[PDB]
Amino acid sequence: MSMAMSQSNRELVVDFLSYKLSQKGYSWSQFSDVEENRTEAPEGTESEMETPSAINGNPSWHLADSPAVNGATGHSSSLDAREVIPMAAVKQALREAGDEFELRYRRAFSDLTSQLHITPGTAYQSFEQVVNELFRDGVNWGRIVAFFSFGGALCVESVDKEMQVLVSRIAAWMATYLNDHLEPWIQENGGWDTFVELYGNNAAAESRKGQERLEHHHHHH
Repeated sequence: MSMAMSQSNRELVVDFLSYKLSQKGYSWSQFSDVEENRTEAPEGTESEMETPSAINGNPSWHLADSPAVNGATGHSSSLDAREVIPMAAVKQALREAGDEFELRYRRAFSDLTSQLHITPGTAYQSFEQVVNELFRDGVNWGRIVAFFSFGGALCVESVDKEMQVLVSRIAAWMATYLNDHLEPWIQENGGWDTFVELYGNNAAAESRKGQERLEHHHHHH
């Protein structure tokens, strides 16, 4: 029992909005939607300490003689985990999947965005309705990839002109809909791994092709 998927639904909704914003040049870090890490960066945690410059009664003693592990090495080096696999193949998988969605179809994203109109005021209300129709078929794999390019493009629709006041809210909507709706079906129908094997393609750049031509069927037969 060691599952959780903490940076698999949120980190993903933000990796798609940032990747798209890159095509335009904007950056996701430019906004952040947070408070400079920590509570709100109150200038009093690191790079300042709370000691004047001497205060006897503390000549850097703190023991300084631990048994290597535990005390020094432990808690800051021991414990081998590597942070497991947070996604990686899943991220690049959505990247190439976006190119396979902006070639045919045409409609679909134009209708969803038509029933929403992202702007100063909108929220997860209307976005939850249209998105509902998207997964109303049963959370299909093609419905998840299309849902990434739908909320993604909509995000750049506001940040494209320096209007991230609503782009952050867009990432929050896809986050609750990807962990409380697309997650249960993503595991009940295989898992983010199998889906990566479906569309998430590393970069074979071959696909049973890319080799001159060989012989469609012999010219002389």
